[PDB]
Amino acid sequence: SPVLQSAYDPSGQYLCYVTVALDKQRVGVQPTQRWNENFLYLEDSKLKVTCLKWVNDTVAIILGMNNGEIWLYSVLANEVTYKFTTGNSYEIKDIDLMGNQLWCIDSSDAFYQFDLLQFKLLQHFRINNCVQLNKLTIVPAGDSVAQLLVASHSISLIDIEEKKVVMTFPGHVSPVSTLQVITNEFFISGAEGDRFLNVYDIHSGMTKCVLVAESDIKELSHSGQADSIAVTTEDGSLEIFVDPLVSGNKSKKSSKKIQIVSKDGRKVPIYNAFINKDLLNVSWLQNATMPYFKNLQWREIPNEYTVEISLNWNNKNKSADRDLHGKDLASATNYVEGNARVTSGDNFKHVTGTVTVILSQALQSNDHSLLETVLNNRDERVIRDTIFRLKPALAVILLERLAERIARQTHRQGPLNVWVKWCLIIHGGYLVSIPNLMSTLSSLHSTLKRRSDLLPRLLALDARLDCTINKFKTL
Amino acid sequence: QYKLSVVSGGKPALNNLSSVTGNKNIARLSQDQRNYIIPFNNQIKVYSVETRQCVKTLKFANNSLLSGIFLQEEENNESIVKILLGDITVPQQAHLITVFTNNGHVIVLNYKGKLVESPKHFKISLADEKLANVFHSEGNYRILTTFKDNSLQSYRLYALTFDDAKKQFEVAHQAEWHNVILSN
Amino acid sequence: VLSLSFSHDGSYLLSGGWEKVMSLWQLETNSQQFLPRLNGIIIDCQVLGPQGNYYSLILQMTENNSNSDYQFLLLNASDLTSKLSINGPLPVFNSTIKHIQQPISAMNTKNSNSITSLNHSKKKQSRKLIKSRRQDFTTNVEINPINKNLYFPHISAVQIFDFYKNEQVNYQYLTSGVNNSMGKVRFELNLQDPIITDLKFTKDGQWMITYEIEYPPNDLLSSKDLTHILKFWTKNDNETNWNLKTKVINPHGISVPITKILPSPRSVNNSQGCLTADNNGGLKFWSFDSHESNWCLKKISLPNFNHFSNSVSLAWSQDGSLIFHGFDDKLQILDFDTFKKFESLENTKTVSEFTLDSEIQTVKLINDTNLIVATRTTLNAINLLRGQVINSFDLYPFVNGVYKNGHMDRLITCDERTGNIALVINQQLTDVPTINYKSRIIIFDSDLSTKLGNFTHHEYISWIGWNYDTDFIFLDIESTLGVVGTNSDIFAEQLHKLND
Amino acid sequence: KDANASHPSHSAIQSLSFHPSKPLLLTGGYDKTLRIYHIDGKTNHLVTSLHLVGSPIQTCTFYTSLSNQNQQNIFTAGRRRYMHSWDLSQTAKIEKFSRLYGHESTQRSFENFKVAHLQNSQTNSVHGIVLLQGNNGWINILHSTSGLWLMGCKIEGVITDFCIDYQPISRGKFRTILIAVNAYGEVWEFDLNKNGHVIRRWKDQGGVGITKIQVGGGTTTTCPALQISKIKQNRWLAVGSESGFVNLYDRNNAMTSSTPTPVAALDQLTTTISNLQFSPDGQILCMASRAVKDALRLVHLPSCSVFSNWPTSGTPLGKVTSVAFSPSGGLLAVGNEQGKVRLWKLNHY
Amino acid sequence: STARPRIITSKAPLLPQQTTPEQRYWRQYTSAQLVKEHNSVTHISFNPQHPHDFAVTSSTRVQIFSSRTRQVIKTFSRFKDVVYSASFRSDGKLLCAGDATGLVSVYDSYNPRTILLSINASTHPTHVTKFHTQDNKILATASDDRVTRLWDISNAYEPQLELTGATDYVRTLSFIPAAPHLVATGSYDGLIRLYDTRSSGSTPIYSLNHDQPVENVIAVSPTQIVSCGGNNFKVWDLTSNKKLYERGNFNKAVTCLDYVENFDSPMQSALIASSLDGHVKVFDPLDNFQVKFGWKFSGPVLSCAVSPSTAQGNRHLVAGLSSGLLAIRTKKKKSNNFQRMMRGSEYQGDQEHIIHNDKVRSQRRMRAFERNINQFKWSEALDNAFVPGMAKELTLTVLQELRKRGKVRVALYGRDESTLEPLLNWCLKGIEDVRSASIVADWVAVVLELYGNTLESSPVLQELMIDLKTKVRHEIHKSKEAQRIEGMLQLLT
RNA sequence: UGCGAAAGCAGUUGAAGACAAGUGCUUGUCGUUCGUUAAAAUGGCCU
Repeated sequence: SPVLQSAYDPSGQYLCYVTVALDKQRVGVQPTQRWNENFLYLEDSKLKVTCLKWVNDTVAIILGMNNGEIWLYSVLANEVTYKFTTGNSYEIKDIDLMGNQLWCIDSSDAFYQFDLLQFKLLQHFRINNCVQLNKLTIVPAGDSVAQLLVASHSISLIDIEEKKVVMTFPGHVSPVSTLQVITNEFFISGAEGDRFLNVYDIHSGMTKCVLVAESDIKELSHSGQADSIAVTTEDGSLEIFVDPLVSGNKSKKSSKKIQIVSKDGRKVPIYNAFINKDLLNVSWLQNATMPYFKNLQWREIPNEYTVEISLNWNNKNKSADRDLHGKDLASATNYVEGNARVTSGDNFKHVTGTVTVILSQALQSNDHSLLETVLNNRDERVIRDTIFRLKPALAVILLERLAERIARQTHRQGPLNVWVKWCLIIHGGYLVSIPNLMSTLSSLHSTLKRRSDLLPRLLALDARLDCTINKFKTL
Repeated sequence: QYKLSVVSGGKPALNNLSSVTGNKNIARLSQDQRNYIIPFNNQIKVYSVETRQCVKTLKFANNSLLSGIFLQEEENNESIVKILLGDITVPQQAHLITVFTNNGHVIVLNYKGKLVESPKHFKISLADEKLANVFHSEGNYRILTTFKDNSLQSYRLYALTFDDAKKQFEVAHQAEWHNVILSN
Repeated sequence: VLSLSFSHDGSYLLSGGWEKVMSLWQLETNSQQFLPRLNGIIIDCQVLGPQGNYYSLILQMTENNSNSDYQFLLLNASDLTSKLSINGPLPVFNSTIKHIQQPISAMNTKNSNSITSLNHSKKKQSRKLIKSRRQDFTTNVEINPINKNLYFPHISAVQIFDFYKNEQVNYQYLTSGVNNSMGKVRFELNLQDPIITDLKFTKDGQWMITYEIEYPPNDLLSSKDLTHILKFWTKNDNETNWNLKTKVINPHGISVPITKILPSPRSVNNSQGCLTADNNGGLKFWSFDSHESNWCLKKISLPNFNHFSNSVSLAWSQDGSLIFHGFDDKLQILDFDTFKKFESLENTKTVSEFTLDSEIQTVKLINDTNLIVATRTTLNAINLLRGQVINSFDLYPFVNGVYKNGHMDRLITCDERTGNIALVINQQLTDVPTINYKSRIIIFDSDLSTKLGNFTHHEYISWIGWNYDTDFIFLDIESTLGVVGTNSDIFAEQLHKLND
Repeated sequence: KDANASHPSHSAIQSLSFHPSKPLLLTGGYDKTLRIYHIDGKTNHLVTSLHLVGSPIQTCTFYTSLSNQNQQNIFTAGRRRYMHSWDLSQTAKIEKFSRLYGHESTQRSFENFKVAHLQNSQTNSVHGIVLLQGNNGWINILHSTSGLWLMGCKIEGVITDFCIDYQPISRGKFRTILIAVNAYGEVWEFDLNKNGHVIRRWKDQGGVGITKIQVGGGTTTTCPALQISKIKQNRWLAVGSESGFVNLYDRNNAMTSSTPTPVAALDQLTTTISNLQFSPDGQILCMASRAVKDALRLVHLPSCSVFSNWPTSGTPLGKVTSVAFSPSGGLLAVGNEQGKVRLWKLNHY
Repeated sequence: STARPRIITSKAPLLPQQTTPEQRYWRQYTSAQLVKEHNSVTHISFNPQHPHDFAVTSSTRVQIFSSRTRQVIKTFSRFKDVVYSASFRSDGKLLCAGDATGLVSVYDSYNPRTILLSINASTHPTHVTKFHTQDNKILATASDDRVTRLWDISNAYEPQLELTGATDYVRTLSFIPAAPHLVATGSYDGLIRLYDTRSSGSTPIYSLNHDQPVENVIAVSPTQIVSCGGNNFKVWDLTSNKKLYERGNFNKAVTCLDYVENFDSPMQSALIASSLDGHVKVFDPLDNFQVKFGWKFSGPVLSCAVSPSTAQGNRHLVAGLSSGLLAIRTKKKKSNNFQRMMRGSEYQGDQEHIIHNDKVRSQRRMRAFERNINQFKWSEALDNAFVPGMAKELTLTVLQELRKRGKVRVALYGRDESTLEPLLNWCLKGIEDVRSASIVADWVAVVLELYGNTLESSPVLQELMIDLKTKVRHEIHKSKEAQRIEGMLQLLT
């Protein structure tokens, strides 16, 4: 993780996170309920934030600092309003506050009570048997802050006004990470590197329950009357135990489990959820440090939820003004023609020594070699007697082949013209019989209509050629 | 039952009834260079520059005052001469606009808000002649007015300011030219 | 030169001609880098950022000699790319609207003005529209029905334009001309690009068919003959570039104007066919050869009428049985299966040949039941249950020579469930007509007897069509599309807003 | 921990860059792919990648404008005829300066460039300029928000490198100077404020084949300014040859005398100097060579003496292809041919 | 802005008989070579499995030709009298060959020296010897003994099952794709006989009449069989037992037949039929057997085959010709330091957050006339249009759109006799043709209306204009008569 | 210019004013007004 520390404020609208940047730590606050470049850089590279706490009359947050100091920072003006000091120089292991009394466990194993409004180091002690210390919580004893809990690897409760340790519950093997007072009587410890949370009673001083988590625990937030516990599991997952304080019934598993995942399946790691009555507010780091949040409602979430985010993993860069491709949206397009079918408006499709035996063979088959040689024969008496000896249906197909040949070779038009003319002359009657004459003889119709369209320009140009030839021919 | 109404408007109506001056554009980019204001023939649209869409329309048909000003259909000739961004009656409260039409009306409007039915409208009197241009450095504002007694017009140059009262506009004569063929 | 404008430091100058390039001269070495093609002459250019980020420039679309077609441009400066292009609906009216002139050029051609000609021609237009009563400003508009996008055929190019978003969405060139390859300047300005005269959509939505006539440049051997072209275009409903699928040269043979086009009703080939109707009287019927993949003739009808009439209108029975083909002073009803007229075997005066008083401007059918004809003098309504005329109405009061032939077809259409719409146009005067205008719409029921609506418009109306959501849209002079139809929160505001 | 560690490059690192205000790093190679890493010490993560298709990279520059302090750009360039300009949350705003105006015959490739501010002087408005090498002596200067051509300066011979150095004049006034090294050694110093006019020229003593000139000690294209009051004139000048030598001049005395003596002449490396960076406060010169493995040396200035105990024998360096120095935290970031950048902290800062 | 429009080359409306698509592909099949043979070849059989080889019989000689080298490979020549049918197995391993003495031999193809299993059929000749396709080990042979047999090639002492009921000279048999147990047979008396073989087989399951003597039968589906004999052929739908189609557009009798499916073609399926006249004509059962293409090999033709659907190489079409001729038509198909220095170039952006290509993609190059009309030099556009080897379409294109720009006089001012003359030669050809007569009329009209006096002065332009005069008169004649025939035809309608 | 078809058939080119040139005189021009249906300056298209 890149975020060294975090904390929600109460009422879950502003997350304070502290993170490093070219090795000078900076704190920074964000909204979460629907930006902030109002960071706070530390100056030296040798003081680090060691504890965070919010306090509710600006909103201010308290930075227990590795120097041996306690900074109080108003969030609005980026101003460290006041730096209380301990008298000494040791990293402030813990900070807590309730009302106006700030307590800090110093790494001289020592307890300091400061007064906020008075801005003054009130009291200053150490007690026996609290050998090293790591975490602290002052109890809700009403308004009076007596008899607070401090924990090394093993929890201990101490009474202030006589500064004597009153009780002691079996702690953990590792040092405690999380330690919170969950009810009037119950409090949870939970130890770093352990997947376990112990739920103790204060008065009877024995374990009420143990809550396990499917992986190691990293953070913890808890709802109103201990109705809900949302534990941030360091694999990057979020377990909520629903109502852990009622009744095989010592080790409770986790009820619901929430993961977060991008579209293409990549896991994304949650850190530091926040919960309240029916409203869970998770977090994750979207780009390399920037945090993104989400609300959701867990009473009606299903049991194992993989909430999804769209994360622009490999997308293709579209520009707004540019098109899908290269063109830009103030361009007219262009007349592209390509492979359209281009056609006229007269396309009436879809609406005694003869040779007649060779001709009729070729026409019943399609022998272009043989039609070739018979059309090569040229003299007109042969032509007329041949077409007369031909059967008439085959002469219709003769017209078809003849027309195709004229249109593709308009230099043949003479001899093929006498062929088509004599054919028409002889076998006219059958053509009168046939009903859809045009829809058969499109090709002849098309060729002849084209040249007949063409005529008058040729005539006008002939006149103009005659003009110039006469002009320089007379002189 | 059957309803006739206007839905789509068209033309942008370039500053043509000038027919003289060489800077025909009226439409003006914002100060924060993020949105473009186009004066259409029957509305004003606000285009976001970087997303190339229309993020707001300002319809004279919907506003009762604006239809009374512009769309009195017997005389369309109330026609926008200039748009200015920051509001004139107040020094730097923003997102407002002051609109100057052909016959000395200034309208104070908004965008990125809601056009509540109270535009701050003021009228420049003193003008038997016609507004031609309004343009400014800081503070002191200048007015050109087309004017007449060759079939060519005359230009008159005025100095303009405010604070006299909320509807009062100081105008003082500064210059004049008689028959202008071109001006830029 | 139409625009000159400096940069801020005064070392670059932007220049602005008819020649549609935009030229940047750098002044220290008189060097330059233009912007070759732009859709129209640039009437103003300007440098608008602090540091010269954007150049805005107003450009005229000067092809259309009937309006004033501006387009606003805002060019991103680094890239020379259009960060904004702003535009209105651009129809082409019949001839010029109220006191709108043309820009200034070197010569006076049919596209611009010389100087002399500018002053004189402004006088001429003002006088003409005061005096002569003949005037019409009627335009063609189609609606792509699946998209409900208004297709305005500008000359030689369509402008696809929806009206809900008012955002002009495409501008497509639909004829090989000199459309972009150049900028015309002088005698080049005296040239002419082929005109999209008609455009129609099959009811399917996937096919448009268009008719556009080709002009030859003057003073040639062949400066006389136009060449008319039909074209069949397609698209998928996702894509926006209409593709050309069949170009037909010379429908009905040489030099004959396809002056009425009808898309087919869905029954005949799932609405994939069309009628093309000439001015001599001829008919043709094209549809989609589907074993091939293109369009063809299927049915013809060539009557040699020696005579010409530029007013033909037609309509198709919804079952596809028959075709009303109204022609000059005439209406013939045709059997679809034959392209021959339907014979009265009853002989009970259910004849196929109705002769009417004036020319025929419009023939429609509200259902299978009523046929409706607009004639140059009168509006007639006939019912085809029993062959009797039902109603008539007087229009020769308002329609004298006010429109050319067929533009009443584009004024009046019919909704295909309920009723019918008619449109009347007046100009105002005190003591000789002025240039003001005012129209009135009237909605009639299918009986063509009861007036379901009588509304007024304060400026001239140019075209009506029925948007397929059972309403009507109408265009205008002033280009508007009108519709006819039925601790915690105090803390919040601060973070949201946040020498020596 | 290695800055690339999280997303390993596919070609050699060609040009690194630290952002002048935030804690970012930028890397690019012939891989065609900008990568912006958020820099911690422990973890170094990806803020963003971008793969510009078909186009290489051989120079990347972050660029924060000096008046606006929001116009933050990245400029990238390879052996092509164009420059890309990426501006700075889900999709990218990238232009490409493509067209030089009257005259591109003087440059047909955009791969060698720098960016630097400039003042108008008739109004006190400061804009980018982009400086590009060219064909025979030509340096072409473009305005940087709108790609226009400003001015072009020809040095004789052939160019081989060029730096920028700024001079202050009054509050609201600076003056930028362009220094161009011929590969025979003759330095020309144009100034840009009035149109590019030769302030002076002096010869590098010695210097048969020069690659790389760089100034330092003040404000540069490698540690730039953030408001006009902070522009400081550079105290040192260094010139690095392709034999291996590096001459080192003081700016006070070299400007005064106009054919000066190098204060110190370093020869430690043996192959062709291909990087010269000064530290942002100007006390370390790191002179490095692209050409054989482990050729970074860090020089303490003013005493001009090579630091003797780092880099050692085991310093994992490889063929050093690019180097950067961090603006504030005192970090050094080196990138080689395998494509891995490694990152050190000079602990004094 | 806009990219510049390319010039639309002038496509005039289509004339009849246009280059059909199918014709494109089948006319690709070209590069024919001939091989003389000893005697009239009979049967050809492409190896099915790795389809690169084909067998072709002869007189007493079965040859294996190759495919990628189109030469001989191997020769089987141990046969006493002339050998009649040769066919590879399904899997490709074995070749079976039946000869006229009445014995068949099946032996390992590409291994001409292992006469691996010789089955003696009837003492009458066995014209047809085929391997079963669906199974791999039953050799279905025929005979001229009017009785065909299904031998099992494991034990060849007795026909495992027999099919009889012939009338005269069985010389064709076949199997069916989806059915394993149906055998179709074709004799010389019409009468395809369809046998089950799960019953006694002595009687056909049903017969299909074919009045004239059939000579080939091909299963072309699980449901259609094509029967090929006499002048035409006929395709039978088999479940409904009725003939669908019948196509007969040959001259003499058809001889052989082949059907091939799913090769890379616009035609999904093709059926090539061969008809003893040179004519090998190729048809298709998705356009209802309408003739698509045809070759005319010289002599009469006995067999044809195209290389199979899994050719993966250069495909072939062979036809074997009754005077001993094969005609084959075949359609073909640094330093390591340096790289580690410059190793990015082939990345193509796989694991990156955003990917941005905006490179322009290269058009094809512009010709010289398009360059001159891009850059407005009209005079050199026209001179660079009249080129010796330049497409008639292209000259018509530049003349067209130069006229469309409306710069004919402008493109023509500078000229003299020698700058004119090649235009006149082309105008000769242009008026000669019909698509261009309009446009060349425009151009020669202005040459006259502009350059008459120069035309007086020089003598050679007189030569051209006299000759163009006679040409254009003769063109009056050709549209003249062509209008008269429109009169002719209009009377007959 | 009106009618009309793509044809074509009908119809139209007026004064004033001022200025310029040549030399009161000859012609012209027009960022002028009434009155009818009323060619030019060596200069051409980005990557």
